[PDB]
Amino acid sequence: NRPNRLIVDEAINEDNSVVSLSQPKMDELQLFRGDTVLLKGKKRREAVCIVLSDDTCSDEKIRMNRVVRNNLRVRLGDVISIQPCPDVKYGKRIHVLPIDDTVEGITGNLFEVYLKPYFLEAYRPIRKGDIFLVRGGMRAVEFKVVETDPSPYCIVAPDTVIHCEGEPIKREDEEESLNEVGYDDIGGCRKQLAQIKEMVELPLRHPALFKAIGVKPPRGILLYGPPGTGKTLIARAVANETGAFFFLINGPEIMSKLAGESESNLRKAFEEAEKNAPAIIFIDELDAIAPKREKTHGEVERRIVSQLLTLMDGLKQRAHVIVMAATNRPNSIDPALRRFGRFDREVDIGIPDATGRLEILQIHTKNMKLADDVDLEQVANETHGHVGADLAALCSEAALQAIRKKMDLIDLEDETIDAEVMNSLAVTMDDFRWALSQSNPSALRETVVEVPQVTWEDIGGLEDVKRELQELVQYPVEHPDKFLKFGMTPSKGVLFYGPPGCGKTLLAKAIANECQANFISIKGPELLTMWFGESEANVREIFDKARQAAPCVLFFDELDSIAKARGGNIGDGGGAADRVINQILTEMDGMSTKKNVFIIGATNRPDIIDPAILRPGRLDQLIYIPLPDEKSRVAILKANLRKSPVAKDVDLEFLAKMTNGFSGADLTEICQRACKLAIRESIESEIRRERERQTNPSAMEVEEDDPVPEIRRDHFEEAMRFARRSVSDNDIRKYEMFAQTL
Amino acid sequence: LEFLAKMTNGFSGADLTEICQRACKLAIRESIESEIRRERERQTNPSAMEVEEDDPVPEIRRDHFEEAMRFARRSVSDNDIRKYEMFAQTLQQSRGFGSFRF
Repeated sequence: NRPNRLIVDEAINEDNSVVSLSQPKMDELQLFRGDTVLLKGKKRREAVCIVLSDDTCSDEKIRMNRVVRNNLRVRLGDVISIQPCPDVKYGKRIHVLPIDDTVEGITGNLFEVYLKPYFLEAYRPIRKGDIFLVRGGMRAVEFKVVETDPSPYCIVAPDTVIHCEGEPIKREDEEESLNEVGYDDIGGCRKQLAQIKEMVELPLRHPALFKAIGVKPPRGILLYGPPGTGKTLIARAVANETGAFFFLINGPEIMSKLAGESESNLRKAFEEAEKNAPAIIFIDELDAIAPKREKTHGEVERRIVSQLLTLMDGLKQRAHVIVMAATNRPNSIDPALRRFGRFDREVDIGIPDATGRLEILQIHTKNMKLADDVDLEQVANETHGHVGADLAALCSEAALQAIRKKMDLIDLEDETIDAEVMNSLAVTMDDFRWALSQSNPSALRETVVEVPQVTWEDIGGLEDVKRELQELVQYPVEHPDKFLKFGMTPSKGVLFYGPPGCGKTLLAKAIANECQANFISIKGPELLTMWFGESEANVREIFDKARQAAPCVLFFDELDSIAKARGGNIGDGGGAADRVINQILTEMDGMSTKKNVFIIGATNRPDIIDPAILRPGRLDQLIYIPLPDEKSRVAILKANLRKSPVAKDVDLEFLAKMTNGFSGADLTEICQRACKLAIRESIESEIRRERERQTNPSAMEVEEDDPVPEIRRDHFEEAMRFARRSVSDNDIRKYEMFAQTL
Repeated sequence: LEFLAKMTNGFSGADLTEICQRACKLAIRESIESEIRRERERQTNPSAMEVEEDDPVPEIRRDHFEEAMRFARRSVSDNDIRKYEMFAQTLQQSRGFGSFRF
């Protein structure tokens, strides 16, 4: 049909019960008097109402009726097109079971009252499955059979009221049992849900495609990744919408112990579905029944893993009843992915973003009145990194806490809890936010959903550094043909100068967060001075890490520290040192050439770390990402003092000019020392004042928040005099000249 | 290429590869997609030029290559390698014999 969807408005006819059949229904199709436009529904649902229509009188282009829309569960503006439907059955005689809920709670014989209105004025034709309006229960009747041995399509007479099974339906049929909190815009991931639906359909509705492709031994979908979340309970509202098949209900599996019988029934179900068309019934307690090499180091867990491998390698692509995401424990999942079915493909899982939080908030608002002016954008922003079951659970808890607080503050609510009082005392957006802050998501941290050690603005300046990072991001995505016709991409590796704590790791993390990347923030003497021998060992470890986490920007900062100047040319130690140096040269001369392995080293001198790479020998282009020069030490000290207690007169420019030779963290140490000295002075003054007050009730008091509530400029100058400047002026000029001449 | 060969004067093959890589990097950096498209950045026009530039090599002229070469070393120890090859050749000549065909 059409690729752009629309929404269907209300019916043109004012009366909802007047659902006039369209002229096209009787024109394109031979719509007789006893049949109307048969509406297709979800999970193999179909309903047609016998109503006489006059196409020659008035062809009203009205929309669907409200009752018809509710019964058929027709989407708003769905493309009403006739396509091949191979999942429709037929029958001869059926038993029209009455509603069990209407029988209970009715005074006297409810069957006599039900049959009184069933024969005449029942609003139901002569067929099985007709729902009738009942008083009480406040629930819908829509049940899906996971695997029914019999068929669901058969005609039934209305004059014979057949007895039901006697079991009332307590569960809310319209809703879904699983995915209670794990609900996002498309159920977590649109791509993953689409892939699951396609696997469920094509393997069950297009067996010819599988036969021509020849993948018979393929199991199906056994996903991982989203383990432990409400994605563990993501079976319903995705399979409930997809529905379930019939036949081959289950094995007996009733011994309550099932030592080897659990494996026997599992193998039988795996083999039975390979030649049948049963539904993919999600395994209840899938991790519990199948330890999957996670529970015990004995035989049960390994046996579970092996049985999972056999089932994934022993089931055809017809049912694929495999738990996804959290199938087994995340640490040791079942071998259903290790065997056929997920051994070559991953799951397109959507990350927890503000979209999932907003969808959960919308679902909650539809379910209950959160607030009159609930800031769902604020809720989504506060739980942007946490979306899914955690976000919905936290929002529900916050709303419940806010509503409870509002009800308690409104009155005692111990004699007559007014429904208007509770609904009006909605969970205020501020109150809900406060309760959510008091609450927590399932994840240990909501900020752990991104890779960001430092903000892009936290790294002061970095103008040419950010320029180089953006160029690397773009020319590889913008103009990759420009690089290809131009040859190869530029070499990596920066050489910073000055003191340590230059922010190279911080700037790299800032860029990676701005690039939504997990930069491999490498340490110092952790690649060259490798602990497993020569530098080649750590180089290969980093290569494997970058290949498994591409792009993992191997931020091998502090090349001067990376070398660590091992030395020791005596006996076998000299051999080890020479091997380490040669391995470092080899890694710098060919390594994992992907994942943007940029090593922003520290350049204490021209030969302090790898003079050959410092010369244009190893690096064809020693691309040092220049940063804009700022008094970032002054700004950092200002932020720290704001975090502490220094105010009033602060000759920050007058003092920072004395030692301008800083590398961000260089002057921060002096600031920290001055802050510590000021805090010690304040504590001493407080102790002296307390002693004076103890000696005499009115002797002394506290001057301010600190003995020096302003900047302890005297203490700062005293610390500076006790310490020394970072470098001399002649040495600084020589270093600047050396950097410029290169 | 003839001018490049004449300027090479039998420069080192590794040095030649390094010079080629340096010229390639200079061209890639000097690329209009890396320069002009960023320059306008779709402010009033998508790129600083209405039409794209040529291949990055065009036109990294003899100036860019000469600048790279002045930056390039190409400084193989001619005396040492010459002595090594000469010693090997002298040994090989001392190793050879006549035809000795009956």
